This record gives sequence, structure tokens and C-alpha cells, in this order.
Amino acid sequence: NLKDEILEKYIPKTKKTRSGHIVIKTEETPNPEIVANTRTVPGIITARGCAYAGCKGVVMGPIKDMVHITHGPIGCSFYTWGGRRFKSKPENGTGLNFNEYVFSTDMQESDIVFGGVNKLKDAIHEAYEMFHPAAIGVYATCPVGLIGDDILAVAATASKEIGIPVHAFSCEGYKGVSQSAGHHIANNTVMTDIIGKGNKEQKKYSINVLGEYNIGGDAWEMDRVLEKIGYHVNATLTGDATYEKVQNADKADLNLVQCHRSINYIAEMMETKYGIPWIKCNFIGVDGIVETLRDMAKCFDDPELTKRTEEVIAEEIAAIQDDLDYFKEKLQGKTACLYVGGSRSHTYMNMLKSFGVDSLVAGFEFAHRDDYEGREVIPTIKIDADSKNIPEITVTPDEQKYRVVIPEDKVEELKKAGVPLSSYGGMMKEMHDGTILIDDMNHHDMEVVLEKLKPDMFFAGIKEKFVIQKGGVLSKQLHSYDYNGPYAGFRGVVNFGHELVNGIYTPAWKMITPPWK
Amino acid sequence: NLKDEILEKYIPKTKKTRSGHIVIKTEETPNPEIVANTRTVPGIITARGCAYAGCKGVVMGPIKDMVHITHGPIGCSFYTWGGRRFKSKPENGTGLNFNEYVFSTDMQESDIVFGGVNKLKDAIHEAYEMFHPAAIGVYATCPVGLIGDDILAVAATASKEIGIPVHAFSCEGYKGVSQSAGHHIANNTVMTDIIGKGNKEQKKYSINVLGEYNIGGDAWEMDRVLEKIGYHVNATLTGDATYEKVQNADKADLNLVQCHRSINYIAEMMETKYGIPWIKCNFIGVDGIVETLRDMAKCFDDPELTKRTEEVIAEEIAAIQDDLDYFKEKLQGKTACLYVGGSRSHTYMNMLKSFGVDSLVAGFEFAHRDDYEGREVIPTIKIDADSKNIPEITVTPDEQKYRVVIPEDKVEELKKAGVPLSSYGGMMKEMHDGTILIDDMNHHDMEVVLEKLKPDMFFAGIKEKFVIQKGGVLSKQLHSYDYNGPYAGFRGVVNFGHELVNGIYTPAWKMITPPWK
Amino acid sequence: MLDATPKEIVERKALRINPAKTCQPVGAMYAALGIHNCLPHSHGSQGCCSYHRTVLSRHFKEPAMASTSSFTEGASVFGGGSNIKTAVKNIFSLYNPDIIAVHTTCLSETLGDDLPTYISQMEDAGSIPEGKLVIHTNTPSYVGSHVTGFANMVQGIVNYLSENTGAKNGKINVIPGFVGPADMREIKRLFEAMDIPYIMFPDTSGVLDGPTTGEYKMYPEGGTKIEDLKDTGNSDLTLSLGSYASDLGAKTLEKKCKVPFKTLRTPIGVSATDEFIMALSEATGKEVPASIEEERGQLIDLMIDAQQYLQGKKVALLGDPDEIIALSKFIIELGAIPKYVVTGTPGMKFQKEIDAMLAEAGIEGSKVKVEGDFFDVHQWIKNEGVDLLISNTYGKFIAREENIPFVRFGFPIMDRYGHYYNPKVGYKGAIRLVEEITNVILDKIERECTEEDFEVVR
Amino acid sequence: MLDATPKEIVERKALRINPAKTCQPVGAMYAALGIHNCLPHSHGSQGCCSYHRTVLSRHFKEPAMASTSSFTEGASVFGGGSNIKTAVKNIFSLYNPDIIAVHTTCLSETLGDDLPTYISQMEDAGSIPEGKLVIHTNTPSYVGSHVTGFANMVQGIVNYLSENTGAKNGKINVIPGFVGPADMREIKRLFEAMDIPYIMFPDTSGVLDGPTTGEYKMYPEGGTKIEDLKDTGNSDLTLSLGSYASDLGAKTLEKKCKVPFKTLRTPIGVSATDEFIMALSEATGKEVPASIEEERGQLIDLMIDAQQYLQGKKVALLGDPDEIIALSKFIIELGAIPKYVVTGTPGMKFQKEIDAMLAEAGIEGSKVKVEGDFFDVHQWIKNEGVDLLISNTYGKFIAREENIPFVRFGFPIMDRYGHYYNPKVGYKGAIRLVEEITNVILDKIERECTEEDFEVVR
Ligand code: ICS
Ligand code: ICS
Ligand code: CLF
Ligand code: CLF
Ligand SMILES: [Fe+2]
Ligand SMILES: [Fe+2]
Repeated sequence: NLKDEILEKYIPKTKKTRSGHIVIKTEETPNPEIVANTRTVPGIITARGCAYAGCKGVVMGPIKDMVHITHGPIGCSFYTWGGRRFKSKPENGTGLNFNEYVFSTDMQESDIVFGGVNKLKDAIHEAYEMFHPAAIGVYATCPVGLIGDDILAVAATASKEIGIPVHAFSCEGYKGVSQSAGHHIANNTVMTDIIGKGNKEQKKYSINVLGEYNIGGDAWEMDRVLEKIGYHVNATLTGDATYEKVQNADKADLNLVQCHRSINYIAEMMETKYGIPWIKCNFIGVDGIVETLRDMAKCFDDPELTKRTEEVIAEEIAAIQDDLDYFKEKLQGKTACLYVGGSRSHTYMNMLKSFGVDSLVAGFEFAHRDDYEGREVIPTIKIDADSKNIPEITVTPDEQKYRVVIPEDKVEELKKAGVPLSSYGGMMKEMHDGTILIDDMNHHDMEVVLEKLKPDMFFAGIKEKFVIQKGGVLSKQLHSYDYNGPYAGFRGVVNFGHELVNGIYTPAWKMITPPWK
Repeated sequence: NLKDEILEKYIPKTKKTRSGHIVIKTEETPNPEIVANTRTVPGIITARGCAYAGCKGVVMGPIKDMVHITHGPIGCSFYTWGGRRFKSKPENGTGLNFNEYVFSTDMQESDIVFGGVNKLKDAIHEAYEMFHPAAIGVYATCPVGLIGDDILAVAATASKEIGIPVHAFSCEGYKGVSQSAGHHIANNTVMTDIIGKGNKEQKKYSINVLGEYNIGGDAWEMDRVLEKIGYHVNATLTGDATYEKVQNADKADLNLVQCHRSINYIAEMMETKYGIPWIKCNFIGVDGIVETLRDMAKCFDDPELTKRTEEVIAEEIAAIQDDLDYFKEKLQGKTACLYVGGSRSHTYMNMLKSFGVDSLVAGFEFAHRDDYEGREVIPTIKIDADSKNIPEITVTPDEQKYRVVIPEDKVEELKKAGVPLSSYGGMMKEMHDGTILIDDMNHHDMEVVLEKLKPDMFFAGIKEKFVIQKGGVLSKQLHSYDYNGPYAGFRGVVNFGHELVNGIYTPAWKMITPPWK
Repeated sequence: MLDATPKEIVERKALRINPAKTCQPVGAMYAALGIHNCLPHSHGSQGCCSYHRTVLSRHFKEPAMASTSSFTEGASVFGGGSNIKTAVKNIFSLYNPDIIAVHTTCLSETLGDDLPTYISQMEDAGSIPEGKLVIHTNTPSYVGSHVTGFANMVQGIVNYLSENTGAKNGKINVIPGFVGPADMREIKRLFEAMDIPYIMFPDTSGVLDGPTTGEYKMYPEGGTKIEDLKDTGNSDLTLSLGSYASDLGAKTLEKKCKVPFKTLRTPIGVSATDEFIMALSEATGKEVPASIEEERGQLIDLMIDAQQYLQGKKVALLGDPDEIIALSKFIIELGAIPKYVVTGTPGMKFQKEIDAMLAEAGIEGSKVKVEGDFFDVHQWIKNEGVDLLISNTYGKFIAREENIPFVRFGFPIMDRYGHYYNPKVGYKGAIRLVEEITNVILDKIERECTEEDFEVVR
Repeated sequence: MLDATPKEIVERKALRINPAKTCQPVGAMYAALGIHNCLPHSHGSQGCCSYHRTVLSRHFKEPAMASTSSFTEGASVFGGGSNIKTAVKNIFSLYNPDIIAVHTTCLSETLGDDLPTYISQMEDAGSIPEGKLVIHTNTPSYVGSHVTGFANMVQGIVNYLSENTGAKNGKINVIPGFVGPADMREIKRLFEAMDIPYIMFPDTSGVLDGPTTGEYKMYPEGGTKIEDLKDTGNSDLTLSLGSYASDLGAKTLEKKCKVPFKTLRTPIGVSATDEFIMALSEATGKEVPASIEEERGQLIDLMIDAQQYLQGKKVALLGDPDEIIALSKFIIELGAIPKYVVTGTPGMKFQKEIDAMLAEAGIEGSKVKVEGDFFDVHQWIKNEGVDLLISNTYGKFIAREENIPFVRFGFPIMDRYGHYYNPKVGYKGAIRLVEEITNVILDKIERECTEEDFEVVR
């Protein structure tokens, strides 16, 4: 089978470690145990990034009126300059927006030898005086801890002098094993030092969308639909977010969790501290969107909202049904593989299958066992040496602000009715039988998959795209969306389908072989 | 001497005809007789154009709200599509403007064999129904007379049916010897069928500018200065003209004649018919502009107008004096030759000399003896066979509209004062001693001049520009202005000087020889 | 801009507006400048020669020399024979070309001037010096277009010069059609890379795209040499690139000298370049070298890399038939749609070839017009918009008025500098085209997008 | 756009904003891809490798392979020795390169990791199969820029490979500097036209500009061969093009193997290409062929033909030092003014060379800054405008905000397709630059002029 073909060329030590990272879902074992969230094998050609990417590049960067200062040499900053397409606009047309900038202390040899804290102090004050942002972030990079720079103290000293918040993040690149450690680092500080610090009055039908970063305008498309039904979108963490909206994230009745991996820490901690329940949402694909909207309406249990929900679902589907039929005509029967970071491999699936495309192989770069198998397995997971030193924070109920949002008996009834409250299932559950999962997929692995399965298409990222396409196979990007979007929401399905059909039917695919051969 | 070196290579019959076309003006012979306005020698590489260029391309085409239909095969139309840079704007921001279009009957073989009058009729009606212009012009090309098409009668029939004027011009390309015949043909029909047909009331201080085609905005620049002094610019024939402004050309007190060659017929006829006197207008170069404005003020003899004229002159010159000083510093001591059509070889001279640039040779494509020598010679001019069939129009005083604008006492008095009323000298009579003049200069002549005199710059047109520049000599265009302008007026001097200095000081002139040679 | 052009279309049967062609003689002048030491001669009234020289200078930013018979009104009565005889005496004496290539104008054609008679009379009278040549073609401007004038001048060159002397030269003739000097250079580079000896004619490389050396040379270094033009009759095969411009010469050479010919599309794009390379390989048995293969693979890589910006894009094209046929096919190969496709040059072939490729790709609703003009295309655009406009310089008015990304292509381009150094043919030319197309598409996207939709990577 | 950038300038001594450089390792990665059958290896945390591979793929729209030691918190305590030994075993077994080229990150440099020790330990243990090679350089990101990293990797190649064996090869070495694969191709083309045998290293042609053939090849056809890298020690001379990127390597090869070197400007524009051609001619006795002289003459012809659009134009330039020095000289040669001239790469040379050329041309009032950034240039532009901006992709934000004609140049260009096929060096590259510069100046003129000032010819 494919697993043995993938493993064959590995040297014995590597083969034994990689074997557990590849599993096949079957009828007899629908939910196989996988090994995930372990160190990358050196030299294996991984697609993984670092904890600084996960912290600064992913979770915090999209907060548009906070100045994010990279405390490091220049590359850490340069490489986070607009490559990740989180979209921002000035709040109410007038607010601050730093999306087009990157900020750094541009560490030099003298900072490595003598410490960088004075330059950091000076950079924080320069940012404050030039920009007067809502807050300042300071992000560690590889050298920072090792050269002895206490950024937590520099931040606190600066914050007291300048009168706005300064948040330090110890997201040195070698922490953890992937971007995932960086998510955790970000969530710890966001939860303890930002969320709940505001004092805005809560509105009716208030929801937050958690773990949604407005890539290519996704969040605005989901907000369009949600607002038409009648919800108030209180906060999106963190796509197009202001600092003040994050401060007021506690002013909601329900947390929607789009990316479980990156934001589950805050979801769980908000439930503990404030009583706000969460549901998994998926705003990608007609089926995911509809099930999410139906689940939300059941939670709020309001006749008007429930009726508007159906009216809007019918109207949005009718407007795109001709396109959906077209996609299925043009694509059915084709096969795909998907490789993303920690979430999209899963969320896009309801969509390809709706077009008649069969997904054979899926993987994550850095997802944990919970993402694959469901959170049911979280008791069995134990942290290894390489991720042990990421701080685990504990919250306690806020005596002033805690509320029972959905009474316990209603919680019981919703769960029996299939609403995924404060719970999550996993990519494996809704994948069909016979299909393969590869955790931390590497170049070798991807090439065996391509040679043995000959998929019509293989969705991945920028590092894999041209590798796949040089072999005559279409590779559309699931991170950057090939500079398009939105791919979320009802309009997203149409954008995704249109780009995919366009890619498949590009005439040059058939012109690769010259006529003299 | 230069004349002998130019004449040397010509075969005897050509040598004998060409010698009279080359004269050296000097101290003892200030106004030497030249041979001009004779046929081009076949195969000699002339720059001359045809009568159709002169009538349609030059005089008539700038009338912006008349549809100009070329009756001919397609080239005659195509080659008049924007190459000559007369500028137009919609009158009052709203009127018709056809500058961006060319119109023709696109003659085919069946039109040549059976005649083209039916297609012309249909084209006139199509243009009327689609565009409802103020008037339609129909312009003959090479085949039209030969194939038996009576465009005069087609135009008259069409005009009666559609209810607007339709003007036919028999400007077949072989008529005359140059663009000059086309001017004449245009002037005849403009004078007899357009000028005087309007009914606007005449305003105070009303002048026309005749023989001015608004190349690169020249006329707008002249108008800016004239309007500031206090004149009302009644009509400009024909730059940026409406048909209606041409119809009301008789509603003026004084005609300024910029291009004597192309418009002198109308100037003389408006004086005979309406009593409107004219003066030579020289709106290129500070000296020319100043002398023109001073001559105009003497004609109107109005104390406040005269005072305003001096105030305006002083301020316009003061605003550009620093530029003028710079041009002289950068250019003085350099030498030029000039080659224009029928007027600009003369009108640009006051200006190069102001910059310290000495002009050694002046060539003309098609000027007559009256342009070189003066209008005193007209009675001594022998009508030659190739231009004898151009109709001569005679007008008589309009009993209803004729008026004595400047009574005879004053005309004498003004002539004494140095105001040449209703008269003109020539390029020669104002050129310095030593100037060599070449009528119908050809490629051979040009190249002898370049090799023997080694001028720093040689002004010409598009056919010669790159020939001259391949030899390492700067050639700025005096027709198209190298796609800039205005070159007329005060601001014109500055634009011309700046472009000339930029040309001379282009670093690449000094980099022609590679370092391995 | 173009404010007088209505959206509502009324049938025009007589009034031609903003044409997509010009007349024969400039095509013949351009062909003649592709002969070494040749002075083109315009037999007609001198306005023609001035205008035709002028457009060449405006396009190439180069000299473009030609002489004229300078007809007066007297020629309208006694014909142009005496004018041309006088011209030849002055030409050889002042300007000393090795060959005078005569074409005609609507005037001399309307008059029925008899150039073979005048030319033999000069021969008899001794006005053509020993070693010098005078050749001619007839170029009535009321027939065809400038492309036809080029074709006719090529036929003239074979009528007077090509000779089969029995001494085989081992070469292939290539008539490149009405293409620029950079195209000629790229075709020659491909022959040279395949190691295939050839004679190209006409060839304006080194004539209308030459260097500034500090010395003006009336007859530049380039042009096909008279001796090679004669030797075309001894070649193995003629490749006629672009049927409108090149077939008449190729067919004439087959009748006169027994050299067979093969007609091929102007090599623009993948399939047309492929067909040219294959014809070269099949006619000579030579393998295709790795360098040429690598260039094709780079084009294909580019077509795929840039695919998202091309798929489904509606394109309006106007130009000369051979080039617009090939370019339309390339647009289809890119995944785009030739939506409006126009030539000013008459002929059935354009209509059939474009209709055929559109039907092969399943494209419905396109408008294809022979003897259409820029006013037609503008009206069509006003009724249903496009994503791209490709044409000569005169398209710029439509591009600005309708806000359409605009690629200058063909003849004449009078408003940009250096285009005559850029090939449009071959794999290399195709790459340049795809770069231009994607550049103007992306420039518009980035100028017009909201600030929040502005992007670093594309 | 860029709404937070103020006009009023306050001194910034610590906060770097929108940098005009990146860190060393990607420059070493690029150099390593210029070796045939080489896998670049990033000795540090894996975030670096992923970022560096990514920027190369965004620039070239091609694959960019590299491995990493994948440091964890364990390596931060014990060093990366065990990680790189494990990597090398997996690399040779799974991916089978002929040579692994190791560079370092800020992490391994801060830790003081000892690569020469790990590599000898690997040799001893037999982890390096016979016939395979592992080389390294040290690339601290807190020193210099990506240009420095390229320079360091070139030195590493020389350190490990180059050997004078006494067998003279008759070749000239050329180190082309931190330029693109099209530039490398053009430099090779010129050596070949002059008939001068050479070894170019690194050489990314055929590696980062390759064809699609339908089969993915991990190690593309291109790259300098290891056997030729060894042989650089037997050459007659080394030409070091661009002092920042290339001198370290050339000087190292002089010390190790006694091959003398000569330093030249990156060959952009007239005098810099002329200096390069003259160095080749003087080194070998070979004459400059007519093909090269013609190209030069066509460039001069273009500069003169387009001169009116260039004279006196104020240009803002940002980029890498070798390229910006040569381009600034070309801007002066065009008759234009380098008004604001910035590099993010530290070093005295840039400041002296730009100051010197400005003084020589009589230009006063320009601002020249070493370790400046795009925020600096933007503020300068708000104070006094410019007519042209030349930089990598990140200038697009300033171009839109300030409405400045914009030419993409240097590294990285991530938002257009096919630029990696276009040389900027040599006479051919110079012609391309002039075309681009005039095109964007004219495009603005024609978009913004009043309708009455709109023109057919320019
Ligand atoms: S945060 Fe995560 S790698 Fe959940 S680090 Fe990564 S904008 Fe991916 S699969 Mo890039 S866990 Fe978001 C992600 Fe998914 S940057 Fe984006 S696309 S849904
Ligand atoms: S009309 Fe004449 S050739 Fe007097 S045909 Fe010609 S726009 Fe010239 S020297 Mo072109 S007699 Fe006007 C002229 Fe002078 S077209 Fe212009 S520049 S001042
Ligand atoms: S002197 Fe016309 S360009 Fe000619 S070949 Fe006939 S279509 Fe073509 Fe003057 S009127 Fe015109 S421009 Fe000449 S033809 Fe005569
Ligand atoms: S794993 Fe991550 S991105 Fe890498 S350094 Fe470390 S925090 Fe940063 Fe930074 S400057 Fe360049 S890109 Fe690196 S070598 Fe250092
Ligand atoms: Fe030129
Ligand atoms: Fe590619």
C-alpha cells in the first residue's frame, strides 16, 4: 500500500520515527491513532515554520492599530512583510492601519555581544512618538533569550513611561517544533493582558469569530452573511481587528471557532473565565457554512433568527447554484490531495466533494493529535521534551463578569441534537474510508504520493506549488489563495470554484510535450 | 564657395536648373533674386508634399466641428490622422470636435473604373446623419478628376438635401508643385463660401489671427497674452477654430498674418472686400512678439491699450528673463541651420540669435519669391505652367459691409512710423548679411551643408531628423516641435530653449565612439 | 475622448472612419528597404513618398530614404514616363544605389503608366549604368492594403532577379512576411541555431533598426544582397511565412525557377512557432537543438505560471491579417478569448482561419470583421466591454476612453521607443508578449484596486 | 496608502521600518543553487529555511529547494552538532545531492556552533559517502545583508573546492555577483561572442529560470559543475563583478591558488558594460566583434532617440549596492538625476562611489544614504518629489501613494511574470532598461494629460 511505498527509502532510524505519522482511515479503524506535534527530522525537507511565525506572523500581526516590533535581526521582520494576506481597513474609515509596514530593531553584532535592550527601549519610544498606536507588541526571535535580553521588563518599563500597553512575546524561533508553539505563546498574552480590559456594553445576539484572520477578505465575507441574518459580530480574532475590539472580546454570547489549532487556548479560557461557550464553525464550503449557521441558530433559540437564517441560506444558495452545477460538471471524477498547516486541509474538504472531486491524501504541517482525532483524545496526549517549556496558563472565573450563557439543561439538549458545543471532532471523522493522512509531510513523501496516485490536483503552499506544477499537476495555494479571495463564505465557494476550473482547463497543460517528441 | 560645392555633383541639366535656387545674401546684394515655386526635379529626394496635404492636412483640417471627408483611396486619409499637431478643444466645453477621427470614401477598383460619385454621396449622408456637424468638407485626391468625378456638383446636391454647407476642394495631389497650391485652393473656397456668412455682432478691439494652426497649443498661448492686454480674439484661421468663428472672420478691425504663405490670399481679399487691414504677425521669439504687440498698439492708437501692452510686455519678459539668460549661457557661440516648409525657417531666427546661436543656412521646401524677397515682386513674378491652373479669385467691396477701418491719413502716418500695414518684406530682407538660402533643399544639398559647415544643430522635420542625428548633429523638429510646445509666445520661448539645451547637453552625443576604437 | 462615437450602431456602407489599414506603397517601400543598397522609388506625385517615408520614420525612429517621380499636372496628360526617366538620371548620379526598386501610386495606376516600357527605354538609352539595376512592381492603392504592397514588391524582386542557374546552393529561402526587423533577426537566429543555411528576403534587419555610429550611411549595412536575391532560384525550398504577405512571391518563384514552397503561419505563439520549427526539421532532417527546446519550455512554464491572469480574458484585436491570425491563435492558447477580431485588409482567408480556431475552442459570440475599422471596434466595446486591447498606436484613443489594458502590436507603433528591438515571433517573442500582456493586466488591477485589496505578491 | 508616514522628519536611530535589505542566508542559498546538483542547507531553526525558500519561489515562480537542521530548544542548550549529522545522513539517502552547501543563521552564530568540527567528525564517521561533498560558510544575519551572504558562500566554495593543480585551463573565472539568471546568461553570451573560454560561478541559469518539461527534477540542468569549481584554481584571471558580492571570493581565490583578479562594476549601462568588454579584450588580446559593437550602437541610438523624456528627470533608487552603483551611473549617462539613492546594505564604498559620480556630473542636492530604508525615501519624496522610482517590489506602495512611474529592479520582484528572463546587464539589458523607463514615463504622461494634449506620435 501507499504507506509502505512512502516509507521504503527512509534510513532505518528515520523510517521507524516516520511510520507513526502516516495512517490510513478504514472501516475497521475509523479513527486511527497518529503521531503528531513532534520535532521535525533534520534534513528531511519540511514545509514547517517557527514559533515567531506562529506568534507574530499569524496570530498577532493582523491587529491593525498595534505596532508590532520584531526584536531581532532584519530577516525576521522582512519575511513577515505582506506575504500573509490578512486584509485590514481603517476602522470606521479613519482608524490606524499598519498593515503596509514592518517594524524591527534590526539587531547588529553589537546587540548580540552587549545585549539589545537599549536599542529595543529606544525603538519602542520611537514607534510611540511617531505613530501613537493603540498598543505596541515586542516579538522575540532566535537570539533574544540567548543574549540575555529581558523583553518582558523592557516592555513594562516602556509601557509605564508612555501610557499605552506594551506586550512582550517570547516567541523565539526554536521554541516548540513548528508555528503551533507560537500560537500558544500569543494566546497566553492575549488572554491575560488584552481580553476583558475593555468596558463596552454588550449588544444583542453578539458573537465572536475566533481563529479567523481575514485572509483575502474571508472575514468580511462571513460578516456580510452573519450581519444580514441579524448577529452582531463583536470581535474577530484577529482578522481586521482593532486592539480595542480584542479588549472587548468578552462581550459576546457565543464564540465561533474557525481555526481550532491556533485559537483553542483562548476559546477554552474564555469559557472558564467568562462562561462564554464555543462551537466549531466552518465557513468554507456550502455544507460547512450551512451547518454552522444552523448550529448558531439552535444555540440562540430564537424564532426570528431561526427563520432569517433559513431565508438567507436559501437566497445565497439560489444566487450561486448555477455556478455550483458548473463546477461539478467540469470537475467531477477528478482526484485531489491537500496539504496545509493545521486547519485548511480539513475545512476545504466539504467543498471539493461537493464538486465531485475525491480527496485521497491529506496532511497537516503541524496539527496536533486533537486536530486529527478529535478533542476526545486530549486526555491521552503527553507533551514531549521539545514543547514542554511553553507556559501553560490557568484562568479562574471572573467574579464580576462570569455568566451562565446557555443553561446546563439546554447545553445537554443541544449536544443530543448534534451541535458541537465546547467540543471538537477531527479531520479524520469526515474523511471517507481508504484515505491517507500524513503528518509533517516532506518533499520525499509528496513525490511518492504524486508518482503513485497521479492526482489531478494537489493543493499546498508556495514552496510546493511549482514543484508540483513542474510535474504537470495543478497546485492551487490554500494559504495565499493565489492572491485571490475570499474563499470563505457563499461568495467564496464561487471564487474558489472559478479559479479551480480555470486552473484545470488552462490550455498549456496539454502543450508541454513538443511536437518533435 | 558653398554654392559651388553644393552644385558640383549635379548632372548638367539639373545643375543649371538648381543654381538659381541657391543664393548668398550679402552687404552689397541685400535682396538677391531667388528662383522659387517651380517644379521639383524628379529623383532628387525632396521633402515636399502635395496639394492635398496643403488644403486638407494644413489649412482645413484644423476646423474642429466640420467633418473632413477625403475622397480617395485610404492612404490619403490615413496619413492625415494626427501627424500634424493642431490642437482642438470642444467649444464652450460642449461643442463638436473631430480631431481624433479621419474620414474617407476608401475608394476601391470599382470606384476608379466606374466612378466614385455614388459612394461619395452616400458617405456625405452617413456623416451628416451620424455626426450632424456644422459643415462637411470633401477633398479630392490624385484619382478624382481623372476618373471623372464632379465633386462640386455632388457637394451642392448634398448640401441642398441635408441643409448644411458642403464644401468641395479640388486639391488633387499633382496640382501645383507643393503644399502651397493646396493653401490657395483652400483659401479660395474659405473666402467665397464661408467668411462673411455669419451674423455675430463685432466687439471692441477685435483682431483675427490668420495663418495660425495652434500647433502644440501655440494659438492658446498667443491668445493668453492678447486677452490679457485687452484684445478680443475674434477668429484664428484655423487653429482650434469652429466653422462659425470662420464665418464671422469679417467681424474684426485688424488681421494679424502669422503665416504669410498659407493665408495671404484671404488677407488680401478681406482687405479688398471688407476693408480690414492686415499686418505681419511674428509671434515666435521675444523680439518678434514685442514688435508685433507694439505694431498692433500703433494701429488701434488707444492710450490705455498702449499702456497695457507695455505693462504686459514688461511682466512677461521679467517672468522668463532668468531662463533667457540661462539659454544664452549654455548655447552662445554654437551654429545652426534651419529647414522648414514655407515660413518657420524665418520666424524662428530672431530667437536663436537671442540665445547667441548663429544661423548659417536657411532652406525652404515651398516658399514663393514673395516670401523670400517681398510682396513688391508679385507683378514681376512669372506664372508657371504647373500652377497656372489654380483658380485666381477676384473679390469686390461688399457694399453693405465695407468700411474704412484706418482712414488714409493714418495709414501713411503708420507706414512712415515703421508699421508695415497690409504689406510684407521677407525672410531675406531681415536676415543678416552672409546668410545662404536654399529653395527646395534636397538630401544631397543638406549633406553637403552638414559636411562643409559642421553646424552644431540643424532644425528640420521628421524625414531629416534621424539622418542628421545619425551624423552626431542635433536636429530638433520645427514642424511637430518634437511632440511638445507651444513654441510660440513668451512661454514658447522658454519651452523651445529648455528643449534645445536639453538636446545639446544629452550625454550620449559624447559616447558614440566605443572605447575600443 | 472619441466623444462623437455612438453606442447605437447604424450600418455604414460608405464612410470609412479610423482605418485598420493603409495603402499599398509603404509596404512596397518597406520591402525595398530590405534589399542591400536599394533606393525605393515612388512613381507618382511626391505627396505619397513624403507620407510613406514619414510613417516609417515615426515607427522606427530611423531614416527612411526614398525618391519620387514627382508627377505634376502635366503627367496627368502625357503620362509619367518622362518623369521616371529624369529621376533615374538624377538618382544614379547623386545617390548611386546598386538598385532602384520602383513602386506605383494610385495616380500612376489610374493613368495606366507602362513601367516595363519606360524601363526598357532607359536601358536602350544608357541611363542605367553598367552593373546597376532597376526593378518594379505595380501597387494600386485602391486594391488591398500595405500588406498587398509588400507582397507585390516581393513578387517584383523575384520577377526581375531570381534565377535558377543549375548550381544548387543547399539553402532554404525564407520570405518572412510583413514583420519587423527584430522578427527577421529572430527568424534568422532560429535557422542558425538549427544549423540550416538560408536566404531571407526581404530583410530589414540592420536597415531600420541600426546603430548610431557618428556617420550617416545612406545605404545601411543590412538588407539582402543582390547576389543572394539572384541565387534564390537555386534554393531547395521556399518557406512563405504569412500567406498574405509572402505567398505571391513564393508562388512566383515556384513558377519561374521551379523552387517548391511551403506556406506557414507567421510564427507567433506556441503552435505557429512549433509548425515553423517542425517544417525546418522535416525539410532538412536536422534535430531540434536543446537551446530551442529550452526556450519553448520556458514559454510553457510562463504560460502556466501566469495562467490565472489570462483564463477567460476577453480580447479585442486589430491589425494585419497574417499577424492577427497567428496572434488570435496564441490568445486562445493562453486560455483567453479573441472577442473582437478585425483587419482592414480584404480577403476571405482571415475570416475562415479565425472562425475555424474559435469553433475549435468552443468560443461563441465573437465578432470577426474583414474591412472593419477602429470605429467599429469602439462601438462593439461600448456594447460589451473587453479586458485587453491589442493593436497599433491608434488603439490608444480607445484604450484611454474605455480604460482598457493596451498592448501595442504591429504597424505602425509611433509612440514608444525601442519596440523595433523586441521580437514578437518565436518562443522568445511569445515570452515578450506574455510579459507585456500580463504587465498591462496587473498594472490596471493594482492602480484600481481598493487600498485594502492591494497586494505584495501577484 | 502608507498614511502613517509623516512629511516632517524626526531622526530615527533605533526603529527600522520597511527595510531595503534582508539577512545573509538567502544570499548564500541563492549562491548554492548556482552549483549543479547542490542542496543548500540551513543550519538553524527551520523558520529561516522556510522563509528563504519562499522568497526565492515568490521571485522566480520556480521551486527553490533547501534542507534545514531544524534546531529545537535542545540545540539551543547543546548546540546543533547532532542536528546537522542527522541531517546529512537523511539528505544523502533521500535526496542524493552531489554536494551539500551549508550556511548558518543568527541562531547558530549566536550559539557559536563549530561547523568545521562537525564536518570532520562526519567524514571520520563515514556519514559522507565517497564522491560526495559537504561545504560551508558562516552567515550571521546581524552582519551585513543578503549580499554579504552571497559573498560568504562564494568564499566557502573557493575555500573548499578551488585547487591549483598546475594544469592551466586557459580560462577566465567570472564571479557575476548578486544578479539574476538572465544576467548570468547575458554575461556568458558576451564571453562566448568574444570567443573567451571561461568558468562562471555561481551560475543560477538553468536552475531558477528553467523550463517546464512535465517531469520535476530536483536538481535542474544548470549550475556550475563541481569539477569546474575545482578547476577555477587553474585559471588565468578572475573577474569580480560587483565588489560587495564578488570580491571576497576573488581575493580568497588569489590567496589560495595565485589566480590574480580584477574588480569591475556590475555591467549595467554604457561605461560599466564598456569597462567589462575592455577588460575581456585587454586580458586576452581578442578583438571586439561586430555583433557586440552593433548592440552598443543600438543602445546609443536609443538613448539619443528617447533623450527628451530622460533629460533632467529626478530618480529615486533603492536596492543592493553593486547594482545601484552601476544603475545610478547609467541614470546619469541617460541625462537624468539620481536624486535619492539608498541601500540597506552597510559599507563605505557605496557612499563614496555615488558621491563621486554626482560630483563629476555637477549634481548637487541629492540625498545618498547607506542603511537607509523605504520609509526614509518615502519621507524625502513627500518633501521634494521625483519623476521616477526604481526598486524591488516594495516600492510599489510609494509609487501608488505618490503617483510615480515605477520600474521593478533587483531583488525581490514578486508581483510580475517573466522578469527573470529579462537581462538588465550588458548593452542588451541596457536597451531593456531604457524601454521600461521610457514606457512608464510615457504611460503616465498619456494617462494624465488633458484630452486636447493627447498625441498620436511621441
Ligand atoms: S492560523 Fe495557522 S499554515 Fe489556523 S499557522 Fe498558518 S491563516 Fe495555514 S492551515 Mo498558512 S493553522 Fe491559519 C494557518 Fe491554518 S498562516 Fe494560515 S494558511 S487556519
Ligand atoms: S501653413 Fe505651412 S511645412 Fe505656413 S504647409 Fe506646413 S503649420 Fe510648415 S513651415 Mo509643416 S508654410 Fe504652417 C507649415 Fe509653415 S504643415 Fe506647418 S510646420 S507655418
Ligand atoms: S500625392 Fe493617397 S497616399 Fe498616395 S498612393 Fe494614393 S491613397 Fe496612397 Fe497627395 S493626394 Fe494622396 S497623398 Fe499622394 S495619393 Fe495623391
Ligand atoms: S527561526 Fe523564526 S524566522 Fe528564523 S531567525 Fe529564528 S525567529 Fe526568525 Fe530571522 S534574521 Fe534571518 S530570518 Fe532567520 S537568519 Fe535570523
Ligand atoms: Fe533610431
Ligand atoms: Fe516557473
